[PDB]
Amino acid sequence: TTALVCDNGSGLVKAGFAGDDAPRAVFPSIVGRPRKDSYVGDEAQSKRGILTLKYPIEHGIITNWDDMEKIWHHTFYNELRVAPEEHPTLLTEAPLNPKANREKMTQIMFETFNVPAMYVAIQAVLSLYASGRTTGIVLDSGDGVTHNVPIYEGYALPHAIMRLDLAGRDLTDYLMKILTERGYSFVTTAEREIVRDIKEKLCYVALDFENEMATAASSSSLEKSYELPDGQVITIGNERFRCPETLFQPSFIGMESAGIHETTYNSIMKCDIDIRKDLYANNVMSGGTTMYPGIADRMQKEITALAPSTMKIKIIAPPERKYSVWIGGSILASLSTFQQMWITKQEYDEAGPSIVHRKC
Amino acid sequence: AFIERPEDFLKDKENAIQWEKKEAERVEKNLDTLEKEALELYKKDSEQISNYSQTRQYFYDYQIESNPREKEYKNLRNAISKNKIDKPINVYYFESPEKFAFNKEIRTENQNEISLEKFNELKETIQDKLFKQDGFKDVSLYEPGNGDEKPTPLLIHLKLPKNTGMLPYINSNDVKTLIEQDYSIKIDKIVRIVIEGKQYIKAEASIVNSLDFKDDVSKGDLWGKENYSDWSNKLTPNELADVNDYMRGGYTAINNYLISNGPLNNPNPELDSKVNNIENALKLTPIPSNLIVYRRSGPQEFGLTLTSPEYDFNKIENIDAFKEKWEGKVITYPNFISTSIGSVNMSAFAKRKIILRINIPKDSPGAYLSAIPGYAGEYEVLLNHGSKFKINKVDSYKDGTVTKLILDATLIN
Ligand SMILES: NC(=O)c1csc([C@@H]2O[C@H](COP(=O)(O)CP(=O)(O)OC[C@H]3O[C@@H](n4cnc5c(N)ncnc54)[C@H](O)[C@@H]3O)[C@@H](O)[C@H]2O)n1
Ligand SMILES: Nc1ncnc2c1ncn2[C@@H]1O[C@H](COP(=O)(O)OP(=O)(O)OP(=O)(O)O)[C@@H](O)[C@H]1O
Ligand SMILES: C/C1=C/C(=O)O[C@@H]2C[C@@H](CC[C@H](C)/C=C/C=C/CC1)O[C@@](O)([C@@H]1CSC(=O)N1)C2
Ligand SMILES: [Ca+2]
Repeated sequence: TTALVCDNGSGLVKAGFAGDDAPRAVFPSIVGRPRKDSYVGDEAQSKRGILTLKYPIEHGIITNWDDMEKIWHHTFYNELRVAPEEHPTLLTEAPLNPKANREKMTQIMFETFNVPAMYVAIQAVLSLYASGRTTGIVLDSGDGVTHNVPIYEGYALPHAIMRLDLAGRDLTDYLMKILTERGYSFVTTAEREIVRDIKEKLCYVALDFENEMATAASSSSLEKSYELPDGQVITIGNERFRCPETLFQPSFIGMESAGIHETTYNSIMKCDIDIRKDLYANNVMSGGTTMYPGIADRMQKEITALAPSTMKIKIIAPPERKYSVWIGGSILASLSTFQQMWITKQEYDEAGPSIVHRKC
Repeated sequence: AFIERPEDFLKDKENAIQWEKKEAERVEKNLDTLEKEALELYKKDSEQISNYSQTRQYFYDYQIESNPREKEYKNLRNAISKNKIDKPINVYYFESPEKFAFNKEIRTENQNEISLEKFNELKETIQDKLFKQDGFKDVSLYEPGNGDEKPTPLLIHLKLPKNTGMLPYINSNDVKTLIEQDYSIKIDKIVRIVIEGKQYIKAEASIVNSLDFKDDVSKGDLWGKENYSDWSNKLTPNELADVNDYMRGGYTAINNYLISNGPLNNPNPELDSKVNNIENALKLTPIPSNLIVYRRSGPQEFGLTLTSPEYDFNKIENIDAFKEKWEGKVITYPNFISTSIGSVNMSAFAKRKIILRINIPKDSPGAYLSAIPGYAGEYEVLLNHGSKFKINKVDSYKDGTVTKLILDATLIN
């Protein structure tokens, strides 16, 4: 019958049916065992006490297949509520996913879940596709990792892919850190989900970080109020933007890597010069962690100031962004001309797991 | 007048000059336009030019090309190798003993006299050390005597290999020799000598060849693949599974377990059994030749934080402090130690301030990890955990406004 799109991130799982315009199933990528023996999704947060939480996906690479399994399993039956056998299945994957994972994704999908067909698309690519393009550079930033992924004509360009271990997860920890340095105290694993919420509600990237600091230090206008689950209220000030700033200045968090604007120019520059023009004018942003008001305009400034003054710079950041890798998945999987592109079980069962190697 | 020069002209200025002019005349006739022009710019401006060629390779590739000074470097490089030597030769130049990591002071300007005391110190600070040598320099072809400039008390007698590039060139009235240093230098023997009734130290040095790709990460990659491609596979059914563990995106677990001692404090056979192989992965095909590699390192590895004030090398006291603490000393790494075959900067560590330049002896524990595909694209060489490195020398260069350190080190093991 109807195809399937399951986007596997390190924090969230985004899952649904091809052709819809938003994932029906969006739930945390955690598996819980205890010291009877297996729990997934929410009814594993619920549980947290009797059990120990593991994140099967780390920095967007799959690190424990046994838990993924549970993950994928829950997904089909407890979440989407269909059967691996009646539906073909599109899956996403991080850039620079090693040949073995891709390979192992196949068997498991075929020889376990037993799906007539499947496909695997790089994440940033789908995300670029959902925005009608097939050449450009994607800043994809999720819960455990961010990537600058330069793409030309549908193909990601591995030599120039830029990777950075710093995402919303880290940006929450730091929010927890400097909020604490302030009066408040955040300690539990279930108190974090609170700051995580503040971050999503209240942070924002400053167009020019210093003027923000000084406006903050010399007046009250920037101060938002938050309302804790029951009763009490916290107040937040320059934290509101010191947090996402990390992205541009990882040093905030003790990292000495380049920031988001610099790794973009860096990635663009490892690319054939003929194509740089198109990268600059097709900078697509995607991922939970790109959702900060102000983020597009800062990238557009920080980038403007690194590139040749004659250069034309365009920073594309749609509101549908947070779930775009999924959307491009659904578009792709629903496309008449794509149907003769799956890897079918007859495709697998016969020729090996080495088939998935689909550089078009 | 020699038909073929000797391998060492020793004290015989007159023949050396007589042969080098003849040679300078020849060789100059083989330079092309860009080459001569290059030479013509060296004479007018050699200090700034040499400086550039010392610390040229540490910037981003695009900062390297976009340098107004790099045009000249490349041209002078070419010129130098245009004429590779005959057969070996011995050259003479003065050093500052600073260069050898002897920060004290042999004996000052007006003394014509050298302390037995200071002398023994020196012998001790440079015995069994390799010291990496980089950048253009002028050298002379005979030992100085009465008449020649003698600017330091330190005189280096160096045996250049059969194939070295060497440029003898006229400048107003004397003959000069230009070379591009590219090797490390062992001092075999230092002796006290006298010249014009004055006392000077004389160091006998020889070149230990190691391969050094510097900024030519391509050259480097070919090499790397040429050795490590059949390794990608050869690595056997249980090390194959284990290998893909540090090279599974996240290393701040596998290192962080080794740093704050996991092994005999916190035993956890879930990673020990990983290690006893991830270690033999590197031990599968050990390094096929003396290889220089570059590690960009962060403040922890040298007992500091990002925020420590003694990490601001824009202030020399902190350098001087850094040197006292580290120069001469040998540091041990509990972690698998993660280096690249090329000196270029990069986004992953754009802002790190300590470059570790490591000579690795032939036959040591490691591997060109960047020989797997997919994984591919940063020219990585992995060095086996529990490695110890000898820091022979600390240098420094400005990178933008930020001052960084280049640590010349040898892996002992
Ligand atoms: N650093 C390089 O020159 C280099 C070349 S390739 C490369 C790659 O980039 C990624 C980043 O690697 P990395 O530099 O984080 C490896 P590493 O994990 O060694 O460094 C991580 C952090 O911990 C600190 N640290 C590291 N080793 C020690 C130690 N022995 N004692 C105390 N503190 C320590 C460092 O200063 C740094 O802040 C890796 O995937 C690696 O493969 N890095
Ligand atoms: N408005 C918002 N502002 C900032 N961050 C947000 C916002 N909404 C969600 N996030 C963050 O986005 C992250 C999840 O986004 P996403 O699902 O793209 O990552 P992932 O795919 O789960 O993991 P990764 O992409 O790193 O593999 C979480 O850290 C979450 O807090
Ligand atoms: C449906 C939903 C998703 C969500 O909010 O995002 C996710 C949820 C979370 C899993 C933790 C527990 C089980 C789930 C709590 C969910 C509450 C309802 C909201 O993994 C994050 O916490 C990561 C880790 S730390 C951080 O900063 N991000 C972001
Ligand atoms: Ca993701």
